[PDB]
Amino acid sequence: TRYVPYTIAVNGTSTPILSKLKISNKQLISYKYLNDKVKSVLKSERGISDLDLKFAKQAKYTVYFKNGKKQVVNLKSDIFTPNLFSAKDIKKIDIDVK
Amino acid sequence: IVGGRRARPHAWPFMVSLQLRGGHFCGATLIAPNFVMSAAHCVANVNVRAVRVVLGAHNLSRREPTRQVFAVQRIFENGYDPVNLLNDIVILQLNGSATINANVQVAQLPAQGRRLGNGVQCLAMGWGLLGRNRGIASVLQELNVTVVTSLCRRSNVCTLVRGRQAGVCFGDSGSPLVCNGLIHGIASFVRGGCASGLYPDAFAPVAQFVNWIDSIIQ
Ligand SMILES: *[C@@H]1O[C@H](CO[C@@H]2O[C@@H](C)[C@@H](O)[C@@H](O)[C@@H]2O)[C@@H](O[C@@H]2O[C@H](CO)[C@@H](O)[C@H](O)[C@H]2NC(C)=O)[C@H](O)[C@H]1NC(C)=O
Ligand SMILES: *[C@@H]1O[C@H](CO[C@@H]2O[C@@H](C)[C@@H](O)[C@@H](O)[C@@H]2O)[C@@H](O[C@@H]2O[C@H](CO)[C@@H](O)[C@H](O)[C@H]2NC(C)=O)[C@H](O)[C@H]1NC(C)=O
Repeated sequence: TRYVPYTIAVNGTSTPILSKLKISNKQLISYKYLNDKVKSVLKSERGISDLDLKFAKQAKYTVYFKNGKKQVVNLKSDIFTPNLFSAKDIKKIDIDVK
Repeated sequence: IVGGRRARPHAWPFMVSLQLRGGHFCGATLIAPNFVMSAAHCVANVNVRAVRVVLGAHNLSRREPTRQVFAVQRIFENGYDPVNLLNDIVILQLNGSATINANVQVAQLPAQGRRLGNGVQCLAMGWGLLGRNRGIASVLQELNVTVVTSLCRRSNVCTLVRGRQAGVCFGDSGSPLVCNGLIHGIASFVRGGCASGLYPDAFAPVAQFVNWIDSIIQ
């Protein structure tokens, strides 16, 4: 198991705590898997459900990889690239909903 | 690949597995003894040095003596646009030349600009998930698909298995679409999740890049 740092910003507002989400390193993961993990903390920590995201103006997260690369994922999109990647390469995840 | 069948061993000897330390993550196609072709989104965020290029594989769970393994020396792209998923193609130059034999062969590509019409019968393939909630395949999978022009866009080749929840899935990115014995597609994105039975799979249109591909590999 791997604990990935994440931050949540809702309507521009971010909080000062340090939080981590549990991600499996047992196999390579997809962005569909990561979406489910991101949506899990939006629901538990902010009361923002899957259907709430359908009505949000913007809902995204950015995966920062340890090599300095980044990927922006739109949580309102049902289009996925069918690739796998290692959870161990993730530096942090910045979650942003408006 | 969801809803497909096992390929016969080494039936598609141009088929390539791209691997990290954690194993298979994307497919590719051998297009010259020292070059493979994949999707640009597969390697956009990975370290080139972490990629192992595995040729001649069939069952990823076996130690197959047929295999030849290479590193990546550098990559070539042509206008990949991550926001619009346009030009989702990359060429990876290998640190050597594969030895061509029964199990490792170079694919054949179409002519520049060739377009496939609605209804052309093709074959998709790859080691991606066997189902939406399943693990990656051990044995290379293949799937009969049909080219569709509805629910597509001109920037892609789109394919569908009519009436069935079947299609490419995670780990199939970068894998070839074979039509009439030629590589017309590189697996690029799905819509509505894998194997929706509602929306076609989108492939990067290889025939639009043939002129470019030829200039890199010469
Ligand atoms: C071309 O590269 C291969 C592969 O190198 C391995 O995979 C790379 C991604 C990287 O992780 C390397 O550090 C790995 O070694 C070379 O094959 C390796 O060669 C070394 C030395 O002979 C050997 O000890 C390893 O076991 C080999 N690994 C495999 C998987 O075969 C190959 O030698 C390189 N060829 C040339 C001409 O440089
Ligand atoms: C399912 O697909 C196979 C293979 O499709 C052909 O080969 C692919 C590599 C690609 O080039 C496709 O565009 C081709 O259509 C079909 O197998 C062929 O079947 C015909 C008729 O029986 C036979 O003459 C060929 O030799 C077969 N080719 C191979 C490579 O085996 C198969 O018929 C398809 N089945 C259905 C129901 O569509």
